Amino acid sequence: TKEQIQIIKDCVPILQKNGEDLTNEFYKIMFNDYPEVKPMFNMEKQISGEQPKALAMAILMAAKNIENLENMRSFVDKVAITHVNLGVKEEHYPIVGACLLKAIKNLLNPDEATLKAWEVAYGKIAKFYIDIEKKLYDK
Ligand code: HEM
Ligand SMILES: [C-]#N
Repeated sequence: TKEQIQIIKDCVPILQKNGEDLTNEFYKIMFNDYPEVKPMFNMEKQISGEQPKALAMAILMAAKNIENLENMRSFVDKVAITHVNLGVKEEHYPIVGACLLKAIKNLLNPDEATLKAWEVAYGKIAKFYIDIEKKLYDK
């Protein structure tokens, strides 16, 4: 519980320094393996680096608040509008997780404890987004 939290915090600086590189790799993997999701995204925003930076910043936001995701509620609330408007479903979250974890393995080449810590954190972060979005879809 505590060791895993610290590993996620330790990764904040890594993401501050090369987060965009991680997310560039994430979108490469996802668009290659799951081309069906590509049209949901604006390619202009990929080419400019804006969306890679935005995702990296959202991951940073989650890592910073990993002990209490409620402290990113006002942030996630806003991202949820984009996701719901574009038809992001609960079932897309495992796709993102698989591609993100692979990107992490590729670029950070972490130890198993770090990989495990991100697998766990992602599940929690995804659940936070899913639950807010579910309300939007149903409310
Ligand atoms: C926990 C995982 C995720 C995080 C942290 C995340 C974060 C973000 C952020 C910060 C944005 C920028 C838009 C805004 O701020 O309103 C965004 C946009 C978007 N997200 Fe996600 N997202 C996640 C999962 C997903 C999933 C599962 C999908 C489904 C394919 C997805 C599809 C999109 C699309 C299509 C956009 C619009 C991008 C564009 O305008 O080009 N995201 N996401
Ligand atoms: C969302 N990327």
